[PDB]
Amino acid sequence: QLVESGGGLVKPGGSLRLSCAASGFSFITYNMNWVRQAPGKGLEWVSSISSNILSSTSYIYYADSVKGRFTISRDDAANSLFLQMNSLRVEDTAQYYCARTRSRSVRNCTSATCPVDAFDLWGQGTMVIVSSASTKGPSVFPLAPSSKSTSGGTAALGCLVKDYFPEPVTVSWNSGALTSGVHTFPAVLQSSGLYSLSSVVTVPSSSLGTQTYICNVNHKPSNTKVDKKVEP
Amino acid sequence: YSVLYNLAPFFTFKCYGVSPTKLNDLCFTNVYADSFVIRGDEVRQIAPGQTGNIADYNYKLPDDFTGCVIAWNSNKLDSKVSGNYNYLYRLFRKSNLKPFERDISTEIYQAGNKPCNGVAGFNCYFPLRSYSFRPTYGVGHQPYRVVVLSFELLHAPATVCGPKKSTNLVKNKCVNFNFNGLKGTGVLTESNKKFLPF
Amino acid sequence: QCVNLTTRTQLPPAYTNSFTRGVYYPDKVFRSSVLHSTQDLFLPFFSNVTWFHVIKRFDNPVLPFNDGVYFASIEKSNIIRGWIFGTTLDSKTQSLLIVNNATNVVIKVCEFQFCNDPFLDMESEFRVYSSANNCTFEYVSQPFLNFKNLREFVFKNIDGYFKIYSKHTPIDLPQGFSALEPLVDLPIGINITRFQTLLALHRSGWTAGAAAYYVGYLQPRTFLLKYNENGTITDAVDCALDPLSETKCTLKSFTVEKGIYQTSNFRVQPTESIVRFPNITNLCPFDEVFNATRFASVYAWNRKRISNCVADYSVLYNLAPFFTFKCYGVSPTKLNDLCFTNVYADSFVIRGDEVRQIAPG
Amino acid sequence: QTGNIADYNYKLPDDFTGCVIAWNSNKLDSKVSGNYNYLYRLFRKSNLKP
Amino acid sequence: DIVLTQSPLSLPVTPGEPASISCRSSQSLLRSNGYNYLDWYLQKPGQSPHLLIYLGSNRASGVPDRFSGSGSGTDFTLKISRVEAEDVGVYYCMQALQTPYTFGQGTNLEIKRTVAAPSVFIFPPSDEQLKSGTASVVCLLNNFYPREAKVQWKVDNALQSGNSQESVTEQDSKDSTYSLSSTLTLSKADYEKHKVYACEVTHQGLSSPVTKSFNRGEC
Ligand SMILES: *[C@@H]1O[C@H](CO)[C@@H](O)[C@H](O)[C@H]1NC(C)=O
Ligand SMILES: *[C@@H]1O[C@H](CO)[C@@H](O)[C@H](O)[C@H]1NC(C)=O
Ligand SMILES: *[C@@H]1O[C@H](CO)[C@@H](O)[C@H](O)[C@H]1NC(C)=O
Ligand SMILES: *[C@@H]1O[C@H](CO)[C@@H](O)[C@H](O)[C@H]1NC(C)=O
Ligand SMILES: *[C@@H]1O[C@H](CO)[C@@H](O)[C@H](O)[C@H]1NC(C)=O
Ligand SMILES: *[C@@H]1O[C@H](CO)[C@@H](O)[C@H](O)[C@H]1NC(C)=O
Ligand SMILES: *[C@@H]1O[C@H](CO)[C@@H](O)[C@H](O)[C@H]1NC(C)=O
Repeated sequence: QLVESGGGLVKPGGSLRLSCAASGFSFITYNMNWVRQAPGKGLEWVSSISSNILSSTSYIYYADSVKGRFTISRDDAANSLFLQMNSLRVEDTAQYYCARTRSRSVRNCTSATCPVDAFDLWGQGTMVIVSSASTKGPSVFPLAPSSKSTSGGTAALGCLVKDYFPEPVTVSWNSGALTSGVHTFPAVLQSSGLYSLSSVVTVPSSSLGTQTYICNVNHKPSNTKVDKKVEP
Repeated sequence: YSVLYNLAPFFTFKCYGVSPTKLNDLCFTNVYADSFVIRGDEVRQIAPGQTGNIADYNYKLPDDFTGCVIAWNSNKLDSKVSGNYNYLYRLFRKSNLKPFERDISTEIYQAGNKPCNGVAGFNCYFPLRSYSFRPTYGVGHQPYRVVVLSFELLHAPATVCGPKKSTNLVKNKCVNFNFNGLKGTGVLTESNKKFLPF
Repeated sequence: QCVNLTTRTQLPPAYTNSFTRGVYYPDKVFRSSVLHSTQDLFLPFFSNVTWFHVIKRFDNPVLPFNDGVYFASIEKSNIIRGWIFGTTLDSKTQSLLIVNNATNVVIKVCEFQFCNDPFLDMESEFRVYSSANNCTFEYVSQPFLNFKNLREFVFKNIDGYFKIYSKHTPIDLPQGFSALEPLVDLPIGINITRFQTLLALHRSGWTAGAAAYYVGYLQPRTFLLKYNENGTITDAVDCALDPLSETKCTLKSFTVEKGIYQTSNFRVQPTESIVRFPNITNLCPFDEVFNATRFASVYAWNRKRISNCVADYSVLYNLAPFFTFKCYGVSPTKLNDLCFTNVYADSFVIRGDEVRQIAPG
Repeated sequence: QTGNIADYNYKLPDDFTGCVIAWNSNKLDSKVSGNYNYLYRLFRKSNLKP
Repeated sequence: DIVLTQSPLSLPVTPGEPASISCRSSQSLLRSNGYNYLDWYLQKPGQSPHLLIYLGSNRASGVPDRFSGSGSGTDFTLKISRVEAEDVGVYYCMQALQTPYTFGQGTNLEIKRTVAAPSVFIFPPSDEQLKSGTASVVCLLNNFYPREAKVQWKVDNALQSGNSQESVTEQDSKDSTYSLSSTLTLSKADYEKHKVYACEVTHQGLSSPVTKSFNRGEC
């Protein structure tokens, strides 16, 4: 696993297609399983599939939910696996890892139960969302610096980025020239499904009235670039 | 074989067996066409009586074969831009492999004293290993396409023969003939023997 | 679709004799008025052939196909229809199907999902298999067909050839000679380790008439066959049956004159081999070269020559914690079998993924 | 030996009572452009005597 | 199914002393031919989970020798020689049966390093933010340790809940101190009807909580 394809704003009544893109690796003669993660504390195994080399049958091992609305299909020609969902009842967030089963042999495995050794090839790159929220241009809010901290000669200022969607936004100070005090907090999720970001930088108060601080906010999905200057 | 001599740029009879230039007049029986790809200089391992790695546990040839192999180099169709790991070969086995058969079995091979329940543990390994094929590799790592042809002769009638059908039967003349690939010289008369259809 | 039968009566199989049955033509060559000896599969004379009878009797056993089998049947009104050949008789393998229809004979082989009791039933009911998924070879053949008819069949699997032999003659097993001429040599080329016969029932439940059949085995033996001017087999001689036929077959004559003849020898065969341990299997240790506090560098690697000792790959972490021990050349399994001389060991330490660089070429 | 050269260009007899000497030269037999001045026969109606 | 309980899920650990984690399987796993059907998984937050110990009490996948797991019967634990800055990641337990596999509850693994003094920052809403109709005020913590904290908002000495969201970064590679930013948003009508706004921070390393209070009327 080096890169993954799939993941987007898909309605629950639509169809979901997930796949793993691979490279030079023993993929054809290895059993494949899918693992997804919840935003809370804990995971759960979702899917697995064996290979046609070891046996003619596919060794279908499913839980109740994936018999309900999941299916799998191998290719046996390239290093990929196709996962298709006909319906989506309740599936908000999932990571859909591409872990590898550390087992080159099968023994004493029936259609009911079969042991699994371990996993060591988890993969990131698939992110599915069903919030049905569109994207729009970000807004940059300037924050006035203050000298209320422990050091009276240092003032903290920052550009507040609000109403931006989706999460990936790049915030830089003085076009990357300033590297001291740079801090960018991650996104947070509101009741409306939007995102909020707070980035601040600490600068001395002696150079506050002379040095000009201009923040650059770039939003790649919305193709918006806003330059904001911070003044007291 | 006349069109097949120029269809592909294969090696011109680097093997011991049937006459190459006389192959038109060979009415062989029951060929077994096996095609596989190997790596490097493993072509010399596919020989009658040769002892090696592939010839020991993958495909063994008996002392008498009445045939040989055909090999050619293909560094384009069997090689991709990314890693091409679609070929696997067995090197671990409990004992020797009997010829003229394939024993496919994905089982854990044990080397220590303790056994394993299908888990590659401390002393338990796996026989199958992949082939590293890249277009930028050297001569010793190029994928070679090798096909084996067996030309054994049986008492059963030959279902394949060369296109040398002409002339007609001549009676009461001591003439030479090559009927069914058997050269002879004698008269062609009749007799009262009753011949069963088989 | 199949129907289970619970009306079968428990009856252990019976055994009868095979005086002069189980002889055929080992080759299709035409030899007249001569005696020839050939090495081929042959049913031994006075063997122990199993008796099966069906009437109410429903005898349909599943016997493994260890070797070639010989089928005999005192058949009246054509109750028997065919046989089943396969390894496990399921969809996971390819199994041969021999079914005689109303008027013709069809030969088919696919991955049939055979049931527990495959049988047929005018005749318009056929319950032998559910369905077949993928197969390639299908064949159509001409119909082969007080008791008045005797049918003998031989099934062989040599070099992937289904050499089926058929012979029908008008009439316990009768004593006599009957030639088994070959009919169809089908190149099946599949694995066969089990077989089972098929039967057809008549509906009046079901009613079965008086019928019986025999099943035999093929054994590797040398048979002396005497031919006539017409080109047919007359009698067969088994050298391993009794010393009289041994003298007949070694002398290439069916009549043995009074006297003493030297034909063979008596001997016994070994059952094992003996190789004891000469001990002294440890001569030099590799602990000083593989288990040391200080190792040489890559630019200045120590050269150590090891000779006049042994090479034991059993105490220097032979099992190993599955490191990058995979390599091209001589496998460790044959390393002790390899009689190499003057082994060289040079040790050095590297960084990261430089293990790939230590490789020929 | 049987080959394209050995069947159509130059055939060796069953008995030779000797062998040949060969060497490689990529300097005097190769130019900057295509050295296409050497040709070999590939088609023939029958075999060529040694 | 099989339930998994992680008794030491929330505990501060310091470098230089061993830490133990335990998991419990509902079904007995004594059916084994010398191979314990249990393994542990380490999930690094942000890039990918990793494998430390596979089935049985052995080592694979290039795990350092400081990790060691053992157990036979109704007892399972993992032993670490010394935790470091590269050991930040949650742990999970798994058994090798019951093909509808279910993971256990996640841990946190807050390593107890030295205590860092938090820096309380407040950001009053701007004039253009009030003109937009939505007022947002942010209470920021800079270089605070440990990562656990209690952040609340008080408006006219009244607790505010259901409208405050906090965000925390990962451990830095320079000072190894976490930072938390809590953003509180309110409507313009709710903002104009109140004057006193403050945020309070409860810290383990602080004897008493600190509260920064600001009023409306100044820049
Ligand atoms: C055949 O075998 C049965 C039991 O296996 C035995 O009772 C019978 O005597 C045998 N007959 C001959 C002729 O060997
Ligand atoms: C003859 O056999 C074929 C099987 O190949 C079958 O389809 C057909 O129905 C049979 N004929 C009759 C009259 O049953
Ligand atoms: C065999 O038949 C099955 C139908 O059950 C089909 O799914 C499969 O693709 C077939 N395989 C081949 C090699 O034709
Ligand atoms: C045929 O089947 C038997 C038993 O199922 C097995 O022992 C044998 O190896 C098989 N032959 C081949 C060539 O696979
Ligand atoms: C052999 O053939 C001749 C001529 O057809 C015939 O008269 C004779 O009866 C045959 N022999 C036998 C044993 O039938
Ligand atoms: C070990 O070697 C000695 C000779 O050095 C020999 O006498 C002894 O029998 C050997 N041990 C065994 C078990 O063979
Ligand atoms: C190396 O030798 C020492 C003592 O000589 C021993 O304790 C240690 O286990 C040995 N290591 C190996 C890998 O053999």
